[PDB]
Amino acid sequence: ADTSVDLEETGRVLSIGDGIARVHGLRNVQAEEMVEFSSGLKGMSLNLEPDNVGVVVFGNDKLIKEGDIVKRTGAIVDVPVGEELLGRVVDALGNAIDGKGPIGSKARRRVGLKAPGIIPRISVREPMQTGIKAVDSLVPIGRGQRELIIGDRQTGKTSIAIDTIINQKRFNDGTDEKKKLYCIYVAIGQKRSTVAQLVKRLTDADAMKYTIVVSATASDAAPLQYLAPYSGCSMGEYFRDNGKHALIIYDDLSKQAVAYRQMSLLLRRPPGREAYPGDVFYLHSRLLERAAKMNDAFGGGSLTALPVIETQAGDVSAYIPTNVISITDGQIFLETELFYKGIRPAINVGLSVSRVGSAAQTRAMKQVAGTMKLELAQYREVAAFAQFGSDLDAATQQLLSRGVRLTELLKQGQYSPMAIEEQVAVIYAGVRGYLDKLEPSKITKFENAFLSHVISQHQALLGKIRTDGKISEESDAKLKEIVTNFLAGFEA
Amino acid sequence: TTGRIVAVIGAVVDVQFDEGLPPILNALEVQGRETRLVLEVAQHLGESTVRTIAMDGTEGLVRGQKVLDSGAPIRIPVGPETLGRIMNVIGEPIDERGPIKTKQFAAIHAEAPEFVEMSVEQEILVTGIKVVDLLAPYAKGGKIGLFGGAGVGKTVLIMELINNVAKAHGGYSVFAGVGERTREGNDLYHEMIESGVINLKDATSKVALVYGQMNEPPGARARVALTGLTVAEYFRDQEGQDVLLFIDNIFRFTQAGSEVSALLGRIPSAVGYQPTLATDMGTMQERITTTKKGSITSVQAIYVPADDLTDPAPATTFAHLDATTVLSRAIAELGIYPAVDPLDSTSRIMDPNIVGSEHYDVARGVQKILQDYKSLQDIIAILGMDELSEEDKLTVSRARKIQRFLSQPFQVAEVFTGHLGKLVPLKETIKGFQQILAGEYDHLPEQAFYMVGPIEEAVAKADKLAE
Amino acid sequence: TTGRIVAVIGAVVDVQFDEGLPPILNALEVQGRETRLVLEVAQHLGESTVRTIAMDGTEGLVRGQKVLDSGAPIRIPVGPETLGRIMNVIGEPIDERGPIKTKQFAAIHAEAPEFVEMSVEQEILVTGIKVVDLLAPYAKGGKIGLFGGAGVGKTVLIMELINNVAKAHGGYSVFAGVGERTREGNDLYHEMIESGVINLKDATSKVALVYGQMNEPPGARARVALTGLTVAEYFRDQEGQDVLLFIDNIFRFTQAGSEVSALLGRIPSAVGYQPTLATDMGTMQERITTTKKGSITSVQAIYVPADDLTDPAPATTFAHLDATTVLSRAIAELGIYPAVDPLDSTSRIMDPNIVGSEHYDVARGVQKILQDYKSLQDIIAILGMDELSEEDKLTVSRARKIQRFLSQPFQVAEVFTGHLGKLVPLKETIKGFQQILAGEYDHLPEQAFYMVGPIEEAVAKADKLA
Ligand SMILES: CC[C@H]1O[C@]2(C)[C@H](OC(C)=O)[C@@]1(C)O[C@@H](/C=C/C=C/C=C/c1oc(=O)cc(OC)c1C)[C@@H]2O
Ligand SMILES: Nc1ncnc2c1ncn2[C@@H]1O[C@H](COP(=O)(O)OP(=O)(O)NP(=O)(O)O)[C@@H](O)[C@H]1O
Ligand SMILES: Nc1ncnc2c1ncn2[C@@H]1O[C@H](COP(=O)(O)OP(=O)(O)NP(=O)(O)O)[C@@H](O)[C@H]1O
Ligand SMILES: Nc1ncnc2c1ncn2[C@@H]1O[C@H](COP(=O)(O)OP(=O)(O)O)[C@@H](O)[C@H]1O
Ligand SMILES: [Mg+2]
Ligand SMILES: [Mg+2]
Ligand SMILES: [Mg+2]
Repeated sequence: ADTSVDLEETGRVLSIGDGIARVHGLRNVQAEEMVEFSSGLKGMSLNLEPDNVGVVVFGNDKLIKEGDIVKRTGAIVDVPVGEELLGRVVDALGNAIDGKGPIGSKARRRVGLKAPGIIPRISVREPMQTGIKAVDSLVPIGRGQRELIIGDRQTGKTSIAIDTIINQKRFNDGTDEKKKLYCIYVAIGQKRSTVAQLVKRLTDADAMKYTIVVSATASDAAPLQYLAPYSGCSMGEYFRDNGKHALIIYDDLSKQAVAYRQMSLLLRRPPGREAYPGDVFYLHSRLLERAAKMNDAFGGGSLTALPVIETQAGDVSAYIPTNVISITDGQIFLETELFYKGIRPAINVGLSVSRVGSAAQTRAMKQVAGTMKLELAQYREVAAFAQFGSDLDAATQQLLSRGVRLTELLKQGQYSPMAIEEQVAVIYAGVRGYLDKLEPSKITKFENAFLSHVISQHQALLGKIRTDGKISEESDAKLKEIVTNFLAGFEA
Repeated sequence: TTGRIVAVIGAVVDVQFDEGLPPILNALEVQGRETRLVLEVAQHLGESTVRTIAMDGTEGLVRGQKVLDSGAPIRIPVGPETLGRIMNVIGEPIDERGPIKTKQFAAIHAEAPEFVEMSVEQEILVTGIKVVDLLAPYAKGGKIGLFGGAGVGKTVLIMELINNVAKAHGGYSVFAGVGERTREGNDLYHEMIESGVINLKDATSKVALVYGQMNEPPGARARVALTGLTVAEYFRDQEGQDVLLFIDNIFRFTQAGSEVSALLGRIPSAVGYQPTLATDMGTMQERITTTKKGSITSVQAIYVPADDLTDPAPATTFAHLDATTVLSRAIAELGIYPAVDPLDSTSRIMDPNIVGSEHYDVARGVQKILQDYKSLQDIIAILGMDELSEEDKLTVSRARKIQRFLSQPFQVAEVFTGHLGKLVPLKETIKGFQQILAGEYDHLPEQAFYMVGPIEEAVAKADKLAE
Repeated sequence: TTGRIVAVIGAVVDVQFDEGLPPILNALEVQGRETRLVLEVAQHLGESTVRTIAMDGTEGLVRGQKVLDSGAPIRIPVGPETLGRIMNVIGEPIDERGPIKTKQFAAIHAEAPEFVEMSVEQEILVTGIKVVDLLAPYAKGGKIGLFGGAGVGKTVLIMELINNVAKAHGGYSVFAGVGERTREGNDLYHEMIESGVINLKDATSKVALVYGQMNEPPGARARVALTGLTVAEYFRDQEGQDVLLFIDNIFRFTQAGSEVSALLGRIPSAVGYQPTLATDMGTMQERITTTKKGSITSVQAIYVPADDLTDPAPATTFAHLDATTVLSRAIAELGIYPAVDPLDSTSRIMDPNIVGSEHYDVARGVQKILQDYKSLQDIIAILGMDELSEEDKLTVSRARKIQRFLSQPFQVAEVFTGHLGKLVPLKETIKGFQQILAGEYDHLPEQAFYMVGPIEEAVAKADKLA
C-alpha cells in the first residue's frame, strides 16, 4: 500500500501554462501556502477552488507537465531574515545571487504580515537625512515615514535613493547605534546589468556592508517580481522589530504592479481599471503600511520606505500615481523640464510634500528652512505672473531676488551627500539675505568656496551646530561674521 | 448551523451549509483560528452555498474548514462604554485596555430614518476658518463634505475642525478612520489624550474611536464606516444627544466595494466602479443623518481619484451633503492653505435669509472678483497687461490680494507652515474682505495678505515688509 | 511520439497525445506535408492535450492529422558556418546555397546570463553622428535603442551605423530582420555581398543573417528574434568574441506576440496586448547582453505605433537599454535629419566621470539652451519674436543655430539630402558646439549650420551664402 501520494497533502498537475498550474488534489492546502513541484520548483496556492488549486509558480513553468506531483509545505510563504543578509544580493526568495555562498540565517519571517497597529507605534520624530538639501530642507523625511519618489523615466529617481543609502555611512561608521540605519534595496522588473552596476557603486562607496539587495529582475518570473517587495519588507522588519533602524527602497512599484496584473489576469481574475486587478491599491497599501515607528514599548525601532513610481508624460494625476501618492507620507516629484533647465535634482517644490513636516527636522534645519517652502511656492507664482515686468513694486522684486538665489542653493550634484550642519550653513547664507546681491550665476561657485572655508577653518562652529543641533545666539553671530566677510573677499 | 468553506479567492469565501442557510448580512465565524474571523454573507449562490466577504485575512484557510452561522449581522458593543475606546470593524477593542462592557450590542446593518423623521433647522456652525465661514458656512446638524485629491488637505482640515469645534462641543464625538493611514490613528489617539478628550483614568471621555485602516483587507474597509456610524447613531437615538461624526475617508468605503466587486461576479459599471455604487452609497449615507430624536454633525473627508471631481465616487457623494468644502491641488500648489476652491465650495445656508445680506453680499462679492480674475488669467498671460483698463487692472489687484487673504495658518499645521495658527471670528472675516473689496487697502502689498489671520495682521505685516 | 491535430485556429494548433506528452517549448513536426512545419509547445491544457504555436502557415492541416515530438525545442545551426548565410526561424538556409554544415546546434530558448556573469565596464562608442555622440553617446558592449514612428529614420540610422561602425569592426556581426520588409533583407544581402562583408567564395564573411519578415505568420515573427539572438550568443560565449547585433525591428516581436495571445485564450491586458508583454520582452531582452565571457554591442530599432511612445510596447522597452535615440516625426517634418529628439534621448554614459567634464558640460549646455527655447515657444507662437527680450532673442538665435548644427548628412541618405555624407569626430562635435554656445558665431546666419559636418564647414557655407 504505497500511501505517499494521497490527495490530501499532495496533488497532481491537471494543466500548466503561462506559469499557472491547475493542481488536482491538495485537499488540505491553505490559501497562500507554498507547495513544491517535482522539479524542486516552488509555487504558491492562490485560488482554492472546488475542483482545483490555482498555483502561481516561482520559476520557469517549462519544467512542469500535466500529471506532476505537487506537495504541500504546510507553510505560508516566508524568507530568510536578519543581519546575515547585509552586504549580500538575494533573489525574491532569499537565495544568494552573488555566488558568495549560502546566507547564515537563523531567522525567518512570513513575507505577508499585517503592519503593526495603532498601539505599537509612536509619532515619527527622528530625522532620516538624505544628504540632499532640497529634500532634507523642503520635504523632510523622518524614520518610520514613507516618502515617494515619483517622476518619468530618467528624471533621476534612483539617484535620490542611492545618495541616501550612501549618506548613511556617517552614522554607520560611527559609534551610536541609534543613529545607524540599515538599508534595503529592492530592484523590480529592472535589468540585471543595471543592478550589477548599482551594486558596484554601492560597493565602491563602501555602502554594501550595511545594505541587502533583493533582486527580482526582468527575466524573473512574474511571481518573483511580485513577491519581491514583500520579501524585502520582511527583512526590514527584523531590524524594525529589534530596536534597530532600517531603510527600504522599492525600486519601482510600477513594474511590480504589472507583474501583479499579469499574474492576476493569468489566474483569470477579471481585469479592472486600466487592466489591473481591482485591488492594486490594496497591493501597495498593505505593503507600505508596514514601514513604521515603533514605540519604546516595542523597541522604538522603525522602518522607513522610499517606493518609486514611474509616471508617463509627467502626469502625476494618473491613476496609479495617485493610488500610491495617497498611501505615502509625501512625495518627491522630479520633472524632466527642471532637469534640463539645470535644476538638478529636478525636485518640483510645489508638487512635492512631506506629511511629517518639521517634526522630522533638527532645530538647526527648522531654523533655516521653516518658511522657505511656501516662500518658494509663492515665488514660482510671481515669477510667472511677471514674465512681463508688470508695474512691479518692491516686496515682489525682493521676492524674485530671494527666489532665484535660493533656488540656486538647493541645486546639488550626485554622490556627495552633505552633512546636516553643512546644509544649515549654506541655506543660512541665502535665507538671511547675505546673498541677495551676489549674481545668481555666482551662487553655486560661492557655495563651494564658502563650504570649503568653514569645513577647513571653522569646524568648531560646524561641530557645535551639529552637536547642539540648534543655532545658538553666538553661533548665529559667528556665522554672520563669516559669511559677510568671506562673501566680500570673494566679491573682490 | 455549520457550513464548510468550499472556495477561497482573496477576500471572498464561499460556504456550503448542509442544513439552514444563513440569511444575507449574517455574520459567520470561522472555526479554528487564533484570531476571530468573521465572514459577512453576501449572496446565495444556490445549492446551499453562500458567497461571503471576509472581515480579515484569508491566509491559512482551507477548503472544508468549519464555519458557524452566528445567526445575526455584525453586532458591536454600542453605548457610553465605547467612549475613550478604540474598536474594530467587528467591535473588538484594539487599544489593549480590556473588554468593552456595554449593556447592549448593535448590528452595523440597519434601515435609514424615514422621511417623516427628517428635521429642517439650519443654524450656522462657525469654525474660525476664514474661507469656510465666509463662503460656505457649515451648519449645525448638517452634512459636511471635504473634497480633495491626494495630499491637498482633507485630513488637516478635519484636524483643525476637531480642534476648533470638537474640543468645546458638549456632547459626544465619534471619529471613524476608514481605509486611511494607521500612523494617523496613532497621531490622533495620542492627541485626544494629551488634551483630555480621551481620558484613560476616568469616565470623562468625550470621544469614541473606530478604525479600519489601509492595511486591512477590502472586507474590513467595506464595513468600518458602518461600525463607526453605528456607534454614532446610538448616542443620537438611545441617548438623544448632539453627536459630532467624523469620517476620514468615506471614499475608502466605496473603493473597498470595488475591490471585491469582480470576485462577486459583476460586470463593471463605468470607471471600473461596481454597478451598485450609488445604492451602496445611498443605503449608507442615508443613515448618517440628523433626526428629530437627536442631531448629527458629520464631517466626512472625500477622496477624489486623479483629481477628477467627476469620478463616479466623489461625483455621486455631492448630493448627500448640506455643505461642501472643495479643495484643489492647483491652489495648494501655490502655497495657499487651506487650499479651498472659493468658486467650487458651497453651503446650503448661503442664503441672505439665513446669514444676512452683509454676509451674503460680501461672499458673492468675493466670488465675483475671483471669477472675474479667473477669466482674465489666461489672457493677460499671453496678451500681457498694458491693454487692460484701469478698471480691469484693479480687480487683478484686489483679486490677487483676496486669493491671499483667504489663506490662513492653521493651528494643526505649524509643523508645515512655520507659522502660529490663527483662528478668525465671523465678523473679522466679513469685515476684512468687505474692506479689501472696498478699495481700502489697495496700497498694501499682496504679500502682506498671505498667511495671516485677521486683517490687522495684513496691515502689520505690510510694515514689517516695508523692509 | 505521435499526437493528432485536435484543433486549428490561425497559428494555434492544439495537438493531443496518448503516450508521451511533450514538455512546453518542445518543437513538434507535423506529419504529412510538402515542407517543414514546426509547432512549438506552449502549454498543457490538461486532458492529455497540448496547445502549440505553428511556425509557418497552417493551411491544409486537418483534424486528426499526425504530429511528432521532436523531443527538444527549436534547434538551429550555430558556428562559423552560419557566417555569410541567410537562415530561417527554424534554422534552415534560405539563400539557396545549400545546407549550413555545422558541428553544433543550439536551441533558440536559453536562460539569461546570471547576475554574477554581468559586466560593468563602460566604454564610449563613437559613431560620428553629431547628436548621438554629443548628447546620448552609445557604449561598447552596451545596449542601444532607436525609437521611431513610421518612416522616421529607424532603418536609415541602423544602416548608417552599420556603415560607420560595423564596417570597421574586428569581430562578427549578426543582423536579424524581424517583421520588416523582405526587400530590405534583399537590399542588405546584396549590399553586404558587394562591400565584401559577405563573401560567397571564401570563408571571410563577417556577418550571419537571420530573417522572419512582414510576410510570415505571427509565430515566426514571434520567434525569429530569439533565433538571431541565439546565433549571436554563440559567438559571444563560445569564442569570447566581440559581437555586433543589429535587429530590425524588435517591436515586431511584441506585436507578433499580441497576434497569437488571444488565440492562446488569454484575457487581454491594456490596449488589447497580451498580459505577458513585459515578461516576454524580459526573458528575451535579457539574453541580448554583454558578459564576462564576451561582448555584445546591440542596436535595435523600435517601432512606435501611431507614434505613441506611451504604448505598452515601446514604453516597456526603455528599461532595457543603456542608450536610447528617440526619433521624432515633428523634427523630420521640419527637415531635420536624423530626426533625433535632443531632450528625449539619453545615455547611461552621460556622466562627467566617463565622457570627461568638457563633454559633459557642452552636452548639458546644449540641452539647457534648447530647454529654454522651449519655454519661450508658447509666446513666439502667437506673438513671434518682437515682444522678446534682447536677452531672450539671443537664446533663440543660438538655439536655432544649435538646433540646425544638430542635423547632418549620412552617406546612406545621400540620395535624399542631395549632399555628401559626413562623419564628425567627437572632439569636433564637442568643439563646434562650444563655439556656438560661446557666441563665437552669432554673426553667421542659421542656414549656415544646416546640414553640415564639422563647424568649419558651417563657416564656409556662410561665405557661400554671402
Ligand atoms: C518641434 C520641433 C522641435 O525640435 C527641435 C529639437 C526644437 O525643439 C527644441 C527643444 O529645440 C524644435 C522646436 O525645433 C526644431 C528645429 C528645426 C529646424 C529646422 C531647420 C531647417 C532648415 O534650416 C536651415 O537653416 C536651412 C534649411 O533649408 C536649406 C532648413 C530646411 C528642433 O529639431
Ligand atoms: N543631482 C544630479 N545631478 C546630476 N545628474 C544627476 C542627478 N541625479 C541624477 N543624475 C543623473 O541623471 C540621470 C537619471 O538618473 P536616474 O536616477 O537613473 O533617473 P531614473 O528615474 O532612475 N531613470 P530610469 O529609472 O532609468 O527611468 C542619470 O544620468 C544620473 O546620473
Ligand atoms: N537620415 C535621413 N536623412 C534624410 N532622409 C532620411 C533619413 N532617414 C530617413 N529619411 C527619409 O525618411 C524615409 C524613411 O526612412 P527609414 O529609415 O526607412 O524610416 P523607418 O523608421 O525605417 N520607416 P519604417 O521602418 O517604415 O517605420 C527615407 O527613405 C528618407 O526619405
Ligand atoms: N492647513 C494646511 N496648512 C499648511 N500646509 C498644509 C495644510 N493642509 C495640508 N498641508 C500640507 O498638505 C499635506 C497633506 O495634507 P493632508 O491632510 O495629508 O492631505 P489629504 O488631504 O491628502 O489627507 C500636509 O502634510 C502639509 O504639508
Ligand atoms: Mg531608476
Ligand atoms: Mg488623509
Ligand atoms: Mg524600417
